[PDB]
Amino acid sequence: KRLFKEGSDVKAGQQLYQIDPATYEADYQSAQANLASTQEQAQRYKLLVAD
Amino acid sequence: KRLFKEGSDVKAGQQLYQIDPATYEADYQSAQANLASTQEQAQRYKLLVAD
Repeated sequence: KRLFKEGSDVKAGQQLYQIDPATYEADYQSAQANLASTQEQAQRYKLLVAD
Repeated sequence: KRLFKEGSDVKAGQQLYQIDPATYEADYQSAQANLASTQEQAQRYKLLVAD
């Protein structure tokens, strides 16, 4: 979408366009899934070397 | 060996006979090997449940 009227007044910080976030939003959620996983994995292993 | 003279005088605690000790000495060393093993195994696991 192009959410602004050609010739109008916009405020700095105002969304002017919207790029299809479909995949980006997808990769991001994907990434976080992975991190959530590995993070735990690590935190656990950090106590195993300890012993 | 039967280390005493038939008809002699013996003192309490005096060895009178000697049973062949080869395997006994062997089973004993064997046993100790095992213990040394399991013991460690346990002592370690005792700190793992702790965490």
